[PDB]
Amino acid sequence: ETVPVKLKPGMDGPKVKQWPLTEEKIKALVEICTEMEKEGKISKIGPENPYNTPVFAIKKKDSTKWRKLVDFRELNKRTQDFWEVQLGIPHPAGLKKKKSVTVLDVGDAYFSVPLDEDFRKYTAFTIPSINNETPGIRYQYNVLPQGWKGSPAIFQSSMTKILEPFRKQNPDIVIYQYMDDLYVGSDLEIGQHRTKIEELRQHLLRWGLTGYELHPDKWTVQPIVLPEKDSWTVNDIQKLVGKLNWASQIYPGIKVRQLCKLLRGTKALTEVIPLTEEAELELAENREILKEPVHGVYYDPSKDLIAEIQKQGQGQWTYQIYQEPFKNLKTGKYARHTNDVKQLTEAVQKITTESIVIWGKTPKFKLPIQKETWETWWTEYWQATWIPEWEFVNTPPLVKLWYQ
Amino acid sequence: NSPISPIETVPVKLKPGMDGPKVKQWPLTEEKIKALVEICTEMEKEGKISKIGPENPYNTPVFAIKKKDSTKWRKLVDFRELNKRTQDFWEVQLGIPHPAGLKKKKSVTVLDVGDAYFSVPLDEDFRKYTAFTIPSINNETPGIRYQYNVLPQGWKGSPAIFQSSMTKILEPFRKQNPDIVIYQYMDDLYVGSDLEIGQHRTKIEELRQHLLRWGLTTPDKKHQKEPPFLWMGYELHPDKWTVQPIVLPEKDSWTVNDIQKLVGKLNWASQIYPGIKVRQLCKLLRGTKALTEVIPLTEEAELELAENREILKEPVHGVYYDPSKDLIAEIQKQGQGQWTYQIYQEPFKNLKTGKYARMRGAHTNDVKQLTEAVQKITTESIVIWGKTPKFKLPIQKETWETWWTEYWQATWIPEWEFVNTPPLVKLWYQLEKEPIVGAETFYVDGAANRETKLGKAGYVTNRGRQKVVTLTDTTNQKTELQAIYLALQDSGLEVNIVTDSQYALGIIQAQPDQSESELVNQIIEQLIKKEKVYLAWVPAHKGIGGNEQVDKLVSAGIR
Ligand SMILES: N#Cc1cc(Cl)cc(Oc2cc(Cl)cc(OCC(=O)Nc3ccc(S(N)(=O)=O)cc3Cl)c2)c1
Repeated sequence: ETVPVKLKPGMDGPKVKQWPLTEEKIKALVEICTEMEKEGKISKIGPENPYNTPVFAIKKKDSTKWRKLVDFRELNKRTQDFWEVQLGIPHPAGLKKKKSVTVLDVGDAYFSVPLDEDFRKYTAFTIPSINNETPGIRYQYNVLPQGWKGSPAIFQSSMTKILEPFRKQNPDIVIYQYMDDLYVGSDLEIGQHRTKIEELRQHLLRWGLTGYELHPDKWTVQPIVLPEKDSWTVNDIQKLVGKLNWASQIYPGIKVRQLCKLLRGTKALTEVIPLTEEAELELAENREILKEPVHGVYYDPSKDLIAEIQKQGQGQWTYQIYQEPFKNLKTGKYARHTNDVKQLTEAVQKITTESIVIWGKTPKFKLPIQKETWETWWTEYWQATWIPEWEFVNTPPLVKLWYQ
Repeated sequence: NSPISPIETVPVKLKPGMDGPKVKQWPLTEEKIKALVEICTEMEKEGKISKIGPENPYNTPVFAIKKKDSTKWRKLVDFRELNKRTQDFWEVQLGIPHPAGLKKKKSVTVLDVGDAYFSVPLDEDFRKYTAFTIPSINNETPGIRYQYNVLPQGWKGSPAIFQSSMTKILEPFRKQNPDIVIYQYMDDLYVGSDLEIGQHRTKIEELRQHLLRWGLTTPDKKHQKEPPFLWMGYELHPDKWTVQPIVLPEKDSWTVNDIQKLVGKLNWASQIYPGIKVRQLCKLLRGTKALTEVIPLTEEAELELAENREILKEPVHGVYYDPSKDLIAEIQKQGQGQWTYQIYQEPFKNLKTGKYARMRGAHTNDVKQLTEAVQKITTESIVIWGKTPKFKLPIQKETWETWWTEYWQATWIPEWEFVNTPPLVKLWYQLEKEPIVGAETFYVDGAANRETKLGKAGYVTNRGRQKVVTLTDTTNQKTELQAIYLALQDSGLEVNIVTDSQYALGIIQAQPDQSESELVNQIIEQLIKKEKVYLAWVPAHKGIGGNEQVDKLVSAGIR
């Protein structure tokens, strides 16, 4: 029997354009799809289905088989009510406290279960052709698709059974399902951990479904770092109150007057100045306030999460996740044949998966890059099975240094 | 007449919430009613339409117009209402083939399908909504009443369902001929293979046959067209291609209409003729009076059109595509944010060409544009060939490396090589990383009043110098830039500058070399002239050394 699915009212199905794909990715998808057609997973469809959802080919960390990856960003928004406030999957707060988290692809699970016939149409997708030789090859799903948030929503109750024996036997283990993946965290020694996971893949294995190691407790701050130095220059002070100036607004108590008074009248930037004792009382005060969590800022579950990212050059990238601008939930850096787009890709994935472990939802990314470039290039490096939402921005001049 | 394919049918539907059309038939003249009656009885004889009683409640207007010249009448059906009630269909095609993406084939033949829509059936429970009525003389007699069985012209689903139906039919013939290319465009098929006339003409026959088993008729040899196929604006010879004759009007006085047409034509000429330029011409269009209004040619515009004329003397053609070789794309800076490109496979034998202009933003420099163009071309290559080209660009690997590295925005170009084809792409000034010992620090500020729209711009330096200019229709933004300009005019070869405007900081920090703003351009010449310039930012309204001082200076009277 099929759990019938409803669209969020008045609004209706996704009609997203399909991106041009290169010949190799097209072939790989033709292959993949011919095969899942033979297995009854998808079916050719007719003109009379006006829906569409983009499709791409990716790789995934070590592998030489292409994977199919369908972008259901649209669809997921149009079904937010079904998968989120109707079949919601509760995020366990404990997950972030474990010493190790392993991520397992559980996506092959969904192909067991058939999809409510009156919903299949919303899953339409198209394999394009080159130079428009031929019409795309259109298809839709007969089963729960990878990448649609409804799939684990529905599959939830079978997943509970698969794991019941294993949960019973390791009650200090946290397993959380987000989209196509399982998150498993334990406080065990690294050997016993890799062992428990080995053991958990047999339970999975007995039911069809057939890796990735995170360390969340060892995720620590990115403190807005001010310099330590002998011989402070006019400029350095300017920079200093600059950075400091902006640290207040989010950091409660940051003060500058002492520091500020240092520079008075109209003097050369290179002029060296002596740092009066009262000034150092701020540096210090500031320094300590500056290493700590914010105070005032709490995850509100009803609000969207934002992430902004800045290029710091020589292969490093800073970022901040927040809900109200400035009210920082988390800040971080990411560091690295590796170009900008490749790097920006790695970071987006890494922030997204942290964000998944911590809040059980993914951020909308502000991306310091031209749409078109990003859109043409992102899949060469993408490996995740989900896709976060993103927009394109023009990193402010100063935001860069202040998080430097 | 025109067989109606055995194939299965496409279950059409109407929009949720909506029933079929019920629109009143306007009273027609006798000749019109007659003509319609001849037409409708003929179509009915051929299976195209069918009689129904007045029990069916739906109706769609019919008309009949005669003809400019000949004496045959046409039936017209106003499908506006049914169209607005029919479900949406899938976007038929998304992109048309480009000649330069056409694989070079030994032989190709064109097969247009005769009476396309009429050769394919219509979902049975949908015929009913296609009801129309030939009326009688005046009112009296109930009209004659019909409904479609095939795909009606002018109905929303016809292009889609036809295309779908032709896909289904082609499938199995593709299967047992994987090495034969069949382009589907609308109601044409274009077929090419790498075989000697012999088994070509045969294979095509075998196709024609396969189609007919399926109710679709196509011309025989003798009726199929001969190359050069004039298709979709293009000319398609067996070993090259080109755009059809472009001929540029010689007139005393150009109307806006005359210029729009020209730009269209030159634009269309650009995909194979290199060097084509269009900016002097487009500028004329900005602001424009009537369509029938004469715009005098600018001197710079006369200069553009003339250069274009010399390109178009003597035709240029382009070649076809060989998938076993790479694509090379070469780009050249033509000038005023104008860029020109060529794709080829074998050196100087071009597949196509183009230009790029599109001002991305308000201020930019050549490295940014150069890379915008690479983006644009990369994308165009995926669409056409299914792969990106190897680039050859008039920018040194070092210029490029400096810029990508030090710039805040993420950047990437595919595979590229330098090529020494002036003008070379270069950055025209760098700012310092550190303040210039023994150079004068100017502190700059600007302020404007939100009502009067008046403003003051000035500076005070660390050598006692000072200045304040007044400005009459400004904004804060303009005053802040003005301030920085001032500071550059009176500053001599090495200045340190400090501002509280993130705005100007941003602009200048991106090494603009062109701008929409005269002021930003003035700033650019200064900066280029300078030897060392360092620029720095402080927050405002936190009494800071020089800043507190200019702030009050430029405030006086403004705020
Ligand atoms: N879109 C489109 C479109 C539109 C129309 Cl009207 C026709 C069309 O046919 C094609 C199809 C293909 Cl697979 C390649 C191609 O051009 C390159 C080529 O090799 N041509 C070519 C080769 C031999 C001859 S002969 N000796 O048979 O006359 C004629 C020609 Cl054109 C042209 C494509």
